[PDB]
Amino acid sequence: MIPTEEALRIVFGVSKRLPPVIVSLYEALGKVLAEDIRAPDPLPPYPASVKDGYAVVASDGPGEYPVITESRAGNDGLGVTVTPGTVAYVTTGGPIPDGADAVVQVEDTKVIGDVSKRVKILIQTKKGTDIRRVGCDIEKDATVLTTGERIGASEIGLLATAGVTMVKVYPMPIVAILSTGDELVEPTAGTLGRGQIRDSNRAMLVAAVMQQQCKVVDLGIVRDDRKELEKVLDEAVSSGVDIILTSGGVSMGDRDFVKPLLEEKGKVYFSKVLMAPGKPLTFAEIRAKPGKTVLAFGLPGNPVSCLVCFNIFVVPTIRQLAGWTSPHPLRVRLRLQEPIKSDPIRPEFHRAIIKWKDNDGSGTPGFVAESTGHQMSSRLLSMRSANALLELPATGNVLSAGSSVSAIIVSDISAFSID
Amino acid sequence: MIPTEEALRIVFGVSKRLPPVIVSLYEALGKVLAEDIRAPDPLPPYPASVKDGYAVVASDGPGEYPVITESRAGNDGLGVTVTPGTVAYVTTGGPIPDGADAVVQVEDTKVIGDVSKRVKILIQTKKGTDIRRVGCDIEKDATVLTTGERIGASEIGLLATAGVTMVKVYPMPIVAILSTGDELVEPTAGTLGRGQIRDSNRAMLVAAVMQQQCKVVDLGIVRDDRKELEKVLDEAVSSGVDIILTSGGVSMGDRDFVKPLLEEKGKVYFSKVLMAPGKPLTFAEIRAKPGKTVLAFGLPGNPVSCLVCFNIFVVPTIRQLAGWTSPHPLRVRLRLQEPIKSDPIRPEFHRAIIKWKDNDGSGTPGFVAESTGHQMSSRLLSMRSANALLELPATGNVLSAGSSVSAIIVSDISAFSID
Ligand SMILES: Nc1ncnc2c1ncn2[C@@H]1O[C@H](COP(=O)(O)O)[C@@H](O)[C@H]1O
Ligand SMILES: Nc1ncnc2c1ncn2[C@@H]1O[C@H](COP(=O)(O)O)[C@@H](O)[C@H]1O
Ligand SMILES: [Cl-]
Ligand SMILES: [Cl-]
Ligand SMILES: [Cl-]
Ligand SMILES: [Cl-]
Ligand SMILES: [Mg+2]
Ligand SMILES: [Mg+2]
Repeated sequence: MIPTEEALRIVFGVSKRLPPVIVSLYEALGKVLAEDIRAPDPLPPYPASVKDGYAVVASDGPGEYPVITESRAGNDGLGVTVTPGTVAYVTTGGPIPDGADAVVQVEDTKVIGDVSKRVKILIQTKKGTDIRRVGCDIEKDATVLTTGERIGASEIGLLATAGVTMVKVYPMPIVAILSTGDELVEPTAGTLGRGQIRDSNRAMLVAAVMQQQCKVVDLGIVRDDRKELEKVLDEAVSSGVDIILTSGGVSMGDRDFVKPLLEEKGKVYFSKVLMAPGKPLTFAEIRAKPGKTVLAFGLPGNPVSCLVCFNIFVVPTIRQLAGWTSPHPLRVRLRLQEPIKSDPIRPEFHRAIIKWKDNDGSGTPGFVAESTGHQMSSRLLSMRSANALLELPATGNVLSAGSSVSAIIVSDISAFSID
Repeated sequence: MIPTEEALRIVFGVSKRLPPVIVSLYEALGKVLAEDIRAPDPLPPYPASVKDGYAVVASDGPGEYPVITESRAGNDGLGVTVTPGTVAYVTTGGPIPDGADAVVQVEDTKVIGDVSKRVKILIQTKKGTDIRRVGCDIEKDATVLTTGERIGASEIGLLATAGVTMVKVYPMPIVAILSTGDELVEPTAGTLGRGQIRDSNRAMLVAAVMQQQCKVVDLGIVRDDRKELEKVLDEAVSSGVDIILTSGGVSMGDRDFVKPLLEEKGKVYFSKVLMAPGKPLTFAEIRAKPGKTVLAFGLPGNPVSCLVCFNIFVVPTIRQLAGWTSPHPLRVRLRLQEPIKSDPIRPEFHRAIIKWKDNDGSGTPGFVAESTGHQMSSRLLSMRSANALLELPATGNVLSAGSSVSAIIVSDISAFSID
């Protein structure tokens, strides 16, 4: 039985980034860049007006002038030179005609006469005003994105700016998932027979892996039969998946075949971890027959222990395989809203609902946590709406309301419900 | 020109939750529940062993006993009664045979004899030990999930536990997106002609809306022609979308037709907002001809202003339409890592890269922010890797390094890179 920090170190050490692939622009969203991106031309590639108004010779100053061209896009005003004593109409983003060196916004002008257009410039501007010189936003050949950078909406915008519609990225791993147990029935089952429960772990893990943006291979319910489980594991290993997640069949039962099968097919690095919830957690590395590595997590059957182990150990593995340079979860410090009794032996991943408050109970703003109630590993209601796992050290003491603890954030911080 | 708080209030007031729909279990992930979910049977539905070991009569105490049945699942041990002086083998989750009232884990036992199985119980247990009574995790008819609750991995697990594979939820809105401008070319363009730039806003917004888990209707580049834009807007309004996002054609240019077209087709509530970056932002409500409401955001053309307006105004609208009870973004308080000059008029949404530190500069842990550099609205590099918008009030003063500010978190807090 090893501590969680060592189990994490072992997993990190074995887990290797996947080979990069080439994807389309919209397929690159959420993925980590596997190449630098350089701008092939400047932004703007022509001197561009910041305003709707008139391009002028700054030294002319206030006065009445003829409008000699109109420039909004493309070739508008090509071959026209704005000489002293003339102006040109411009819209925001419109090319500045040759000879003009400043823009006066339309609010500081007035159109004069009926019909040959004439405008009155009402201010004394300065050379360069309200003009974006060539490459002022992005210089030609500048690096706009680098290897190891995750692609979000702004990064897609930068790729589109640079004319990149096919992108070299690190792919997401493909994850196979199965449930084990003679007591399991499908979640479509209505009336349950004696000694049956619905398989909840498989759908829970399919959803958890879909939230990590990975493809899922659903291998269904497997019975507590060594030959049957070996066949499904052999089929999973040869299918091309990168990660296998099983649940159950990893405790001390006489028909728990996941750990001995993983010892036979590959290298098991650990089967037990010092923590609450649970204890059994097998991690193995299997070589597929040519040729590649498959990581296997023999997750515990208890629904809570299953999802907590997915959150602490599988999520950083998915991220490492997908090329994340920072795969660890966000850890914050927070104050307890109620007292919690800590265990004298097992450090606990206590489920909580956390929120940011203007006063965290100490007079200054901060996160605060509410427990989800009873933490028994069989009680999936303790995971309901939990957006954090409080890291409670094994002291045996009651942590009073208002005391500060470390907390792992397990669900979208941008999706946090406000206080 | 109205303040951002009033523009937000107006948007919230007009935006209505979409009618609920029925979806499959995996389609319900990310969606908000539109019904309560009750457990049709208890969990566990039979007295279940917490351990792999032996079910006993607690009052028997330590001694040697015959093993009269084995119980792992289903009908194992049905019709067998564990009487005083007998025991039954059990695995975790296995049904407790009639007459047994406690479980002794296999570690506190030893098998005796060769071959008729016999076991030695090594401890004095207590009635109820290591048994999950019927409904101890979930009682029959208990409410396991409620209306207004967002479905994540644990909630999918609870739906599977309760045998619910078709779920009543609030759907995501469908969003139409178009770009405007005679200066635009597709992002596939190689060498640019004079006065052209690649359309970056459309792909940026398509990606931003895909991150909000909404279906996208890509309506492409529209030119600065009033009849052409009216036709594309009429087609968008009649297509069945809930939200329309345009960008550009909303400043003071003589070919900016988005605002006058939105005034003609529906009700425009505002066209200008007091903020930095930018200023133009049209919001309108259109009635589709029978019959439903379509919300239109005439977003600014400047890439930064376009994405910031999407983040502050469109994201809470998507969430309100999708039935979120808490659609506002997470706001935290943080310390500046560098000095920032605030504007004397326009309150700013200053882009920053924020991280949680053990020491935020004041001796206690907290978030800290680094500016992304120059904040010009034409500079999409200022959005690069920005996970927050610092809310800088319009004071005209320099906010020194170490001063605290309010910050809107705009990207996954669970995806935050650690310090
Ligand atoms: N799709 C787009 N991608 C990049 N820049 C744009 C886009 N649409 C408009 N712009 C720019 O945003 C600014 C304001 O646009 P407008 O409001 O149409 O004058 C101008 O500099 C435009 O060139
Ligand atoms: N797919 C599943 N869904 C819900 N509970 C499960 C699942 N698989 C195993 N369990 C339960 O988790 C506990 C430990 O499983 P095991 O390690 O197979 O003994 C037992 O109470 C099982 O009934
Ligand atoms: Cl039945
Ligand atoms: Cl436990
Ligand atoms: Cl060309
Ligand atoms: Cl601006
Ligand atoms: Mg089992
Ligand atoms: Mg335009």
